[PDB]
Amino acid sequence: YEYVELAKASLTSAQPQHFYAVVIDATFPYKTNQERYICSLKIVDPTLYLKQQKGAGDASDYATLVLYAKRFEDLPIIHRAGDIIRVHRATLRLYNGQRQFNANVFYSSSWALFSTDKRSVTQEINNQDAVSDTTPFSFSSKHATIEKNEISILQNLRKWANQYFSSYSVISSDMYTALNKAQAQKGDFDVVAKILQVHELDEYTNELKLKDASGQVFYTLSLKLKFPHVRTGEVVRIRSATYDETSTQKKVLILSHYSNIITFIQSSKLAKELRAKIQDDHSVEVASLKKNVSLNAVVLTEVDKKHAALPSTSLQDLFHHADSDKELQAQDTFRTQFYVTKIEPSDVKEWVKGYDRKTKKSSSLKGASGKGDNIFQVQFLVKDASTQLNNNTYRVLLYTQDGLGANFFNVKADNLHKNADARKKLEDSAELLTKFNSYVDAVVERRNGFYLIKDTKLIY
Amino acid sequence: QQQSAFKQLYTELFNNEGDFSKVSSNLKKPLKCYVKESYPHFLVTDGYFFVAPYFTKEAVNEFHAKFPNVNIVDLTDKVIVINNWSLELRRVNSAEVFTSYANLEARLIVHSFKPNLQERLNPTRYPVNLFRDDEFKTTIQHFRHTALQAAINKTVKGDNLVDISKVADAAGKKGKVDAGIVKASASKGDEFSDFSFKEGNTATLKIADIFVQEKG
DNA sequence: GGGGTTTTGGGG
DNA sequence: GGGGTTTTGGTG
DNA sequence: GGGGTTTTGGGG
Ligand code: NA
Ligand code: NA
Ligand code: NA
Ligand code: NA
Repeated sequence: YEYVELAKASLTSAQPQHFYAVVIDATFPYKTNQERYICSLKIVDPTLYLKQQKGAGDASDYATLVLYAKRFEDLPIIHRAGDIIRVHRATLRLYNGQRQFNANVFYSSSWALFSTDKRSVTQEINNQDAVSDTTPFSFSSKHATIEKNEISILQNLRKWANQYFSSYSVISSDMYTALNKAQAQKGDFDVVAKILQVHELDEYTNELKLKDASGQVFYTLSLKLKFPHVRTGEVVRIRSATYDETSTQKKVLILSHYSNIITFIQSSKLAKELRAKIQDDHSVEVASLKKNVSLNAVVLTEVDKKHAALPSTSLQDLFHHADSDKELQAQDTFRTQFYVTKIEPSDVKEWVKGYDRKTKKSSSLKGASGKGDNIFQVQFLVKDASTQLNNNTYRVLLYTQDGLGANFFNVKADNLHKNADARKKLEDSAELLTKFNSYVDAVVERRNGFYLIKDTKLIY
Repeated sequence: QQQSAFKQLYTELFNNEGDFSKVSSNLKKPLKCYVKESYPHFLVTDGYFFVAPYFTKEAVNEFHAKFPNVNIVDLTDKVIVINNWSLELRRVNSAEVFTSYANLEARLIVHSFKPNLQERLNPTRYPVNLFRDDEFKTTIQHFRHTALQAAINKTVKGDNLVDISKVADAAGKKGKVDAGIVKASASKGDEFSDFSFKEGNTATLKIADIFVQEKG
């Protein structure tokens, strides 16, 4: 197998050519008719990656790759820009001024994906190590071969890929539209924004809260199975999106079966600058709290920074599998999300009780200080996406006698029967917690079969 | 101002406890929609979303009477005008019915529709399943949230708070997490169903039967 | 044998 | 090929 | 022609 560079590939031979390249863009594999699947992508290499810079505007130059197949599973799923792809038996031709490589996977063509970073996206999600630095994490057909002479080509192209993404934006301004100009687009367009929030709308759908350089916030639905790599605080490129004219309560982007959401490799200069430049926005949440009914979700809490890297566990696993799952049985501290359906005791004034640390008993302060140290004793009845349809509600405790979750309400425990200020703040919080679309993101510690909130505080 | 006629109609229906008589009257006017598909699924669009109309055995016979040279299962890419229709809520298995969400469905009951044969409609966006829309999904979740909250506040009482001693001094104490499971309502099964709206009932034809009635 | 492809009947 | 399925009609 | 396969020389 002889590999040729993109710019040196023959346009006349019309013969099968092979090559190595860096993928900067790609749609999702989509079906066209009753027997065809397609996947279009943009590739670059040392010989083709930038347009005549002088009046070009540092715009990126690239070749296109169109892979055809009879089955969905014979096409590559690009989750991240910056990775490398190896193609065999592709034919090149000029399509509207640019080099278009075509390959029929259903015939004799084949492809293989190589991770530019230490691990592939899928491997990062599962916390797996790569077999080796010469092993494809994905490829067409039942087999894939890597000759010794290829190692140099692969290793070099990786070094180049990192220099390229760290020195240039790769995804230039001409490859996407500003979110605050989305409504001016005739049809579909592309986006480059930071994921400010990942809200689990249901069993199979995630709702992404996006914000780009224009400062405009948008929401979009992202299926879990299709885009399992979405992560808060991360920057992604969305290929093919439309402005939803039917959404009045909030700005919504519509994606198609061929749309794609792609992250960037570690060395990405564009991703690095955007992660720092684009800052979280709560204007949408602040405004929604003024409406009786908000169609926008609002996360009222935030967990301590030391848990930001902790994975979440659904209520289903927390209350239905925590005593039968080997993995769940080994953990005592978990992170989860849910919404409060009801708060007990009903009387907010009884939320703070007097506690006797000697008899392990608590009592009402309606009789004053004659009960001991003041503590919070609140019992939340919660529910989530994983248990959205069942006839259950789950108890999440907020017992601070031992200091767990003492600052949850941003209000130090006190006699709510006498401290009007403290009582009023908690009453408002109570209305916000039981209000539709309000959710809680908190860490909990398992104790004697119950979950107690800790290292979590309201942010409203 | 809502541009999608279907979204606005179905939204109000849900925001009005499935009571079709409480929905704006200025919205119960004839509906001229494009037929995206006709088989195996008959789907019509309003220029933004597509919904599945449910024809009554009467509606079809009337159709076949005034239009003998027209087969319903072949109206794809054609336009129709539903002069007499109604909306009602139904409990379904969203895992099997893609035109629903959270085991709930707002059905467009068609009583009479005229096929404006060969009428070209204006270019629009690609129609999407209304039950897959972000806002409409949220609207439905709000519906269940209200029903769930009313049921829980009626079923749960007495402030049965876990005795503080159970969570305090838990060194030599072990417990099962299922102890935190609380029944939301007096529902019969393991699925929440304590809704206040009265599930609409109306005999409708299966798209398959109408297929045989026009080509055994 | 049968695909895609063009070899359009025949290799290994 | 900057696009439109479905035994897949919440990867397609 | 050449795959994978078995057809092991020949269809469309
Ligand atoms: Na042959
Ligand atoms: Na042949
Ligand atoms: Na052969
Ligand atoms: Na053979």
